[PDB]
Amino acid sequence: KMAFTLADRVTEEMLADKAALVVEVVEENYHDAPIVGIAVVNEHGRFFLRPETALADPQFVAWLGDETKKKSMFDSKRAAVALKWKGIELCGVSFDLLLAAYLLDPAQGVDDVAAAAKMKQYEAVRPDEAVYGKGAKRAVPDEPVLAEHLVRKAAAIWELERPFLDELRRNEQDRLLVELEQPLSSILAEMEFAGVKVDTKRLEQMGKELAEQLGTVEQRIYELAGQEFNINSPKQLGVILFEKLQLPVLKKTKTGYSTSADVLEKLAPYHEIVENILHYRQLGKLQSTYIEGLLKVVRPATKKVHTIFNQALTQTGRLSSTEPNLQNIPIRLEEGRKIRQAFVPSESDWLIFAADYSQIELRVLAHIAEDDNLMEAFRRDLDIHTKTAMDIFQVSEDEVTPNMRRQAKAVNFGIVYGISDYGLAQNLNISRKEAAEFIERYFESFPGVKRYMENIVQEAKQKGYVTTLLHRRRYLPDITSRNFNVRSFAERMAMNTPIQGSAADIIKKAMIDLNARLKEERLQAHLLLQVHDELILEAPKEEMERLCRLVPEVMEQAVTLRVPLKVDYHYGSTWYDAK
DNA sequence: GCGATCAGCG
DNA sequence: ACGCTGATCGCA
Ligand SMILES: [Ca+2]
Repeated sequence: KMAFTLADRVTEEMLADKAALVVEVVEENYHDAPIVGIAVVNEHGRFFLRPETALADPQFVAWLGDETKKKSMFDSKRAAVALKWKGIELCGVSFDLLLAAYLLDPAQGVDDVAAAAKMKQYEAVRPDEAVYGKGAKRAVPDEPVLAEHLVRKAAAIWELERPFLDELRRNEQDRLLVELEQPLSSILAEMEFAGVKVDTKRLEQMGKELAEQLGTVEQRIYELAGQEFNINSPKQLGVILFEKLQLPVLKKTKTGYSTSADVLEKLAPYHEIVENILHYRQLGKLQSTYIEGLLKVVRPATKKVHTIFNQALTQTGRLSSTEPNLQNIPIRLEEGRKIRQAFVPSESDWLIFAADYSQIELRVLAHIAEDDNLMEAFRRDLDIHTKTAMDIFQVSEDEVTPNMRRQAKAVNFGIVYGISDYGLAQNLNISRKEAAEFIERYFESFPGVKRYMENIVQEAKQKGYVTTLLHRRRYLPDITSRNFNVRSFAERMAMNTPIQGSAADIIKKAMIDLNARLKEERLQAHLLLQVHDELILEAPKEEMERLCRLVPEVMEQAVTLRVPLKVDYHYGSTWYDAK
């Protein structure tokens, strides 16, 4: 129904200096995945190319790698990475419809061309799920059906660039697309393709030791419970705790008794078994998610894991990381932290370098709220998390453990993002009356933060959305909801999203500036991971001293705020040691 | 497939 | 009854 040329060879009119390009990778994880078909739409017509002909054609490969031949695409990182796995470089992507839709409205959840096109009343393209099917039925359709689908997707991109750019421009987001998110997409593609090397010998030894400890603890649990059961069965775990042993019920779920860690910790005075259950779960989590789960996704020939950073998923502008998630590798308990010993440089005599913004969202908050006291604190480079731990636990600076400071961190963020006296009292195991007074004291020291929390909710009501420093946007329809509980969740989103989102904007700019600086200095150092406000690199040991000066400076100077930004950084033989 | 749970970032 | 996530697991 849509006209196109099913081409048998590449012709010069397919190699124009502006085109919509589709390089179709159907598998969810695009690492080392098949490219099933290619479509090109430009001024001269519409073309479908089989990958075996197009990607072996030297002129088509050259066109893909020529940055002066501009391509408009949807999810260009998926294409870039799949092409890297084919030994082909993609350059010249000047418009990514996925990132444009994400910026316009992240709540749309746009995950294919059809969903983006619907934002602009364009419906002459099918959803990918209607074409490929779902689950066990998923399959590449017959070539004529595939070709028309890929051509229709390219035609949609070709038509949709201008109205998406026009709305981006009206939102003050066109530079956010072109100078931040699209350059970041190329950097993430390099990081994902580079991967992180894993010490599978050490990981597997840890797993064998874990399984022994797990059985020991499992037996002591059966013995403390007087009987055996399925320690992961709620119905059975609930029976043991809250019926057999008759422990108090502090919380319910929609489905029954709650056994979350906060509940178990409050029951520790009543019975030894709850601490064993906690230890059992923590070891099991390491075993299932971080030993077995990681070994599953290691590529055996290179011993590398290749995450996918989802750049158009979170509602605040953060990235997320999937299969494996390398943004939640354990660190806080020593037993879990040892997992990071398995993350190693990819070459001999290279090292891992990790750099982290200090108290990033409080510094962003001080800038946006213009709170005199919070700005003065960071101008003094005070550690507000430590200062809050001193006050909470009534200790001196010297006595603050990493654990008190971790807890004080949740108090600081809890309060500025709208925690109630009830929530605070439950977190600190303190009186509700004390919790409320401490919150009141907190806002006496930082009245500008209070004013900002009030103003930003009003602004979200008037405008219908909130923005970040670099003009990311999040619509909050529920902020005028008549339902108190629904309105309240929206109000805490108005409080949090501009801060968490501006911190996401800053580190993204930092990554672009860092990559350019590393290229300027002709260093071999390169990014491996981003963990929200931390950057993890690897480099030859001979570059470490230059990186100690280069990286903190690039990160500190990415933006200029009313308070300084501050970067902590370490390096070492494994990720474990980069602290 | 979903809810609880828990690993991380703030 | 602070916010943003992803993986595993049992299923009340
Ligand atoms: Ca930090």
